[PDB]
Amino acid sequence: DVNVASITAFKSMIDETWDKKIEANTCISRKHRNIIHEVIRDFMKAYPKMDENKKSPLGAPMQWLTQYYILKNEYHKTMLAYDNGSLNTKFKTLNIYMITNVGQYILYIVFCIISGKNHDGTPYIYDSEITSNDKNFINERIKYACKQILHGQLTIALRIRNKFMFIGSPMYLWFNVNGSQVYHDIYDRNAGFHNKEIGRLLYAFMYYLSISGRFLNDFALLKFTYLGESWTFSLSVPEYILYGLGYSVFDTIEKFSNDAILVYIRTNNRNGYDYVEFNKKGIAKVTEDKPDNDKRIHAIRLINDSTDVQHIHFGFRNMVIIDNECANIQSSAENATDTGHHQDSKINTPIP
Repeated sequence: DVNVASITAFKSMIDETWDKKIEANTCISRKHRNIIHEVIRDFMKAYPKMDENKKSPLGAPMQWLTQYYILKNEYHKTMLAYDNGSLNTKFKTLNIYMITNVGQYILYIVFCIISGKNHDGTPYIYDSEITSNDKNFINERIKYACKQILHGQLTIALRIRNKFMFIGSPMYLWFNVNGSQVYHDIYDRNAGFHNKEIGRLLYAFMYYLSISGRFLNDFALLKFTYLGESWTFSLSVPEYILYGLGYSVFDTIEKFSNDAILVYIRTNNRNGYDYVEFNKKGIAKVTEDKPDNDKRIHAIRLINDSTDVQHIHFGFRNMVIIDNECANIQSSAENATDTGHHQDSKINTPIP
C-alpha cells in the first residue's frame, strides 16, 4: 500500500519552500505539517511488519529502523524515485550545519527519518542488529536516534535564531525511551536552548514527554494505536504531541474512563475548530470524513477533575491546537490561553 498522494504533495511543498529563508518566527504551516505527517505514516504503512525470518525478539520495530526493510519499502522507493529522483538529489546536498531554508529543513529531517539515517549518516540500527536479544544494547541505539532528530533541529534553531520550526521524532523511535532522560540529556547541557525565543515547539514536545511517559499503566485514561504502535495519555493531548509522534485522531483511540474528551478534527469557517465529543469507556471512533491537509487537526482536550493545576493548560484552546499565525504559537503555561470557544462547534516512567 503506497499512497502516492502524499509523495506528490510533499514534492510540491518542497518546491514552494526550497528557497524560503527561515526567519525568527518561521513555522511550518498546518497544510505542510499535515503533509509531513502523512508522509511518515504512509512510509510506515507500506511495510508494516517484520518478516518472520528477520525479526527482533525484543519486538523493536526494525521494519522502520533498518536498511534491510527500508530499502524494500515501496513507499520509500517511490518517494526517492519521484520526479526523476529530484528530491533524493536535493537531499544529498544537505546537512545540519548548512540548512537555512524551510524546504531544506523539511527535506533533510524527513528524508533522514524515512531513510532510517542519523544526521551523521549511520543507520539507526544495522542489519546485523535486527535479531539481537540484548535489550539494553538496542535500547541505547534507538534512544540515540530519537534524541538526534530533536537535537539536530535545536542546533539549527540556535544557529539561525528561530522560534517555531518543528518536526517530531515519530512514536516508533521511542522504543523504551525515557522522555525525562531525552529532555535532560539535551537541555541540561546547552543553555542556549533555554532561550525563550529559540526552539519553542521542540521544547513543548520534549517537556510534555518529560512529564508523561508512553505507558501509564493504571493511570492511563486514553490510548492511541497505529500499526501496532501504542501510546497512552492522562492529560490533554496537544496537537504538537500528535503531530510530533505521528498519531491521528482517525487512529484507534481507546478510553479507560468515562471522562469527556473533545477530539478536534478540522478548522471551520468562523476562525475556529470543529470537534467530536466522547464520554464512554472503550473505542472512540471518529466517523466524519477525513479533512484535507489544509484543514485537518489532531488534538484532544481531556476533561476531568483530578488533573493537577500545573498541567491543565495543555488542554487550553490556543495551546492544544497549533496557531496558524506563527508568531502567536503557544508553548508553555506562561503563554497558554483558553479564549475563543464561541468560534468552535461540536459536530456530534514519568507519570502526571
